[PDB]
Amino acid sequence: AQTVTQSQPEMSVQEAETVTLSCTYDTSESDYYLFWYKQPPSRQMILVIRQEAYKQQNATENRFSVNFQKAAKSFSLKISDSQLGDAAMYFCASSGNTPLVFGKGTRLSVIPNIQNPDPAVYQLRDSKSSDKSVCLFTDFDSQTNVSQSKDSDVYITDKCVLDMRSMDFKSNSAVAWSNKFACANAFNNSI
Amino acid sequence: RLQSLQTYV
Amino acid sequence: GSHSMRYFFTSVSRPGRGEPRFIAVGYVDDTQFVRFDSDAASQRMEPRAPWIEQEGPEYWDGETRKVKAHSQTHRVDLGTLRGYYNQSEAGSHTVQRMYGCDVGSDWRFLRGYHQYAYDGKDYIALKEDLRSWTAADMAAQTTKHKWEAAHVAEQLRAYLEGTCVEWLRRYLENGKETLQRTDAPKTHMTHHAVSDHEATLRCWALSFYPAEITLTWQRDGEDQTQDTELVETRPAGDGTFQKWAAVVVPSGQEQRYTCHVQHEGLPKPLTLRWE
Amino acid sequence: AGVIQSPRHEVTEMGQEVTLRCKPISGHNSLFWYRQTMMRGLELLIYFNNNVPIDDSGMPEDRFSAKMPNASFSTLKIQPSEPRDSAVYFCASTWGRASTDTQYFGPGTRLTVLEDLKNVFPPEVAVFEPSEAEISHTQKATLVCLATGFYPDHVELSWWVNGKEVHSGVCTDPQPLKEQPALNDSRYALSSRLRVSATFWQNPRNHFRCQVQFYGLSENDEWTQDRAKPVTQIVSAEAWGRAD
Amino acid sequence: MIQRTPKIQVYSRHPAENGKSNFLNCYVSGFHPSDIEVDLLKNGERIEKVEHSDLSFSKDWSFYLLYYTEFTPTEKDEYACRVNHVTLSQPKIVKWDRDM
Repeated sequence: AQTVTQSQPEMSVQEAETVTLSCTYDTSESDYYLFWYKQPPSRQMILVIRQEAYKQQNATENRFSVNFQKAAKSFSLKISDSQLGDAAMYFCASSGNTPLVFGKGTRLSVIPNIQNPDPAVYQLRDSKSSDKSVCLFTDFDSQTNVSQSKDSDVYITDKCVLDMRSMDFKSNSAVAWSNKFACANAFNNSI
Repeated sequence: RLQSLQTYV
Repeated sequence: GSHSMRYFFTSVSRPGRGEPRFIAVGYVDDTQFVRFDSDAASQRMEPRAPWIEQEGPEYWDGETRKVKAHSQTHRVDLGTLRGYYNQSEAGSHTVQRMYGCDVGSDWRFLRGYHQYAYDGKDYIALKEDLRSWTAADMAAQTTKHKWEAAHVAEQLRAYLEGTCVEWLRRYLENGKETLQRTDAPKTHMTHHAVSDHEATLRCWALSFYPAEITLTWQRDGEDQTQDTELVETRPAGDGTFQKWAAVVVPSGQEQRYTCHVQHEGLPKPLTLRWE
Repeated sequence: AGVIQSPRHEVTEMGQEVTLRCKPISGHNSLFWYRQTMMRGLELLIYFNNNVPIDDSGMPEDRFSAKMPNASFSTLKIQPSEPRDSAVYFCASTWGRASTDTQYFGPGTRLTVLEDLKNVFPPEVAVFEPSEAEISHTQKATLVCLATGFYPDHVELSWWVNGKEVHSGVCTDPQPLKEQPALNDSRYALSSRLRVSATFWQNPRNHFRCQVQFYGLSENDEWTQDRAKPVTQIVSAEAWGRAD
Repeated sequence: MIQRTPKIQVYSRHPAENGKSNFLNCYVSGFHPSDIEVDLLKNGERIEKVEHSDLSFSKDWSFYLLYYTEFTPTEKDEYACRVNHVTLSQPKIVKWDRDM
């Protein structure tokens, strides 16, 4: 009698571009509230937008606007000039017989726009021991796909975008390591 | 059909 | 005709004898059509009219979910209000709530209402404009500020002007034969000698619907309230109503007196005499 | 000054008792319990207004219970725990004047119920100093921290420069990976990078610590394996700045 | 606290016909609080299978209830309604009168 639908479970937006997260809901009431919640990997839930269904006006919060179509039972979330911090799970919710009912959620991934691709592999060594060592694949652009270790004794992580906020610089990086392996051919298959 | 909203005094 | 849907909530604390009893009743015009009783076995919103029985199982699921939750909010309210008034936990106290919507004969929104009472007297109520509050005493001012922060009036207004009227229209169609009828009153006059010299003329009105009727007594074509008894309109128990008027007259003067009946089911107002 | 949840992660063996706990924002008269899985999503379990349960239709059929003894705290109790109960259990509070009041959520409590504790392992931690080839080419310096061989996936990795926790320039893997991917009970590994400018890392007085909070057994849990009891603990690795 | 005495009306659903089956109604109204006990009497005995309607109230917030049961009136059978409420010194009994 009161359901929320988020059909696309995964969405991707290019950094600084705008993205629309769809939501439809089912209710037989005229007094209800609609909400958008954001869940970073922190797991802390925080309110993005609130729409009172009696208020006709599309509620806006800075970059975050909502396309409230009461007739069509649609409540899509528009995120303009997306940023890395927008990467999270977004949950559509509605008031009703249950105070809050959540949708399934959509995971927005924000693709960092690498300004100056500069792919390289470096060798770092342990600061206690000097035997153990890791390999760092960094500074590649965002369309690069890193590949898992088909070598069994080797481990290769996925790509991870870090932000040096006070240098206005952003970089991707993956990490590899092994027991007792060279770094130049450690990402041999990632191409 | 009842109103769904809960109000507390 | 003009119509209305109304809901009535009553919660009665009973310290030491269990949880408070909660009764919820639903009305279209003078016809009760739903019911919930917290002491009853079913623990469900039950139908009390046949035309509501053609609502599906999901309707009854949702009405049951709402009324079960509403029973508990009012259980809380009893405790909240008890504190507002510095009252001991020994006494039985009462919470009452009533809301609904009136529609004109064009079936579009006419008037909305939402009233709260604590211990039989006014507590807080919505004003006719459905935008502000009337707090009765100073304790109710606490609730007024609470409900103005939560923007409660704007939410009730949304229900009354929307869900309330639109489901009232659906009920008026679902039970057109029951809810849209007018039953003209079955009227007769009785004469009961009680004295050597004095008599009672009783003027009956039976099996009418709706409950709005007017019975007045006339002597020599002039209105008279002196020496008249009127009983309040009562239900027959089958969806119709009854009311009667009586006057005490001296014997041999009976046919000076005429009874008059006004009801929307009658094309002309009836006049009755003793014959 | 927010919704307090006690504790962050919790690891229990099946059959034991679990008592999640939550404190609402002071002044709030309503409190909600949710649980989050990725199978079913976010589901309401029970909520209270003025310590009275308003609805518990969302509570499991048989081993779950909830009390709100006073306005200051509420407990959710599973008895006995089962692996199907593994989820993040969120608490939220509202002012309690209307069911449309906005809900203020807590950080959650991630509960993991294992079939037995014999495979619980603390993490090993190492910091790897930046490549000087990176320093020469980019004028930036990427440290790396490896959290290795832990189970279950109950680690909290933070970086600590000169005593203050750092988020800027940090990147931690969203998922761990299996050290032996053929195994279901395989232990996990997690990496993290911290990128500073070359001059900052070239300062011999800058101190870099990688801290990994692991949530494992209490000392009330029993243990009879040929290794150190994998209790809840912190494992750190560190490194100083290098001029050359 | 406001306290309101009930008004009692005992009557039949249809005009009384000796030997014909009918319904005996007792309508208590305008009372407060809602705690009320209502029985229907057949010659001083509590008729036991008596149903009632659901508690509602009017604009002055006072409550009202309808108690009804199946009965077949005769000429010398005496029916009545016994009401007990906190506002009464003792249970009020109102005799049924087919003229009323």
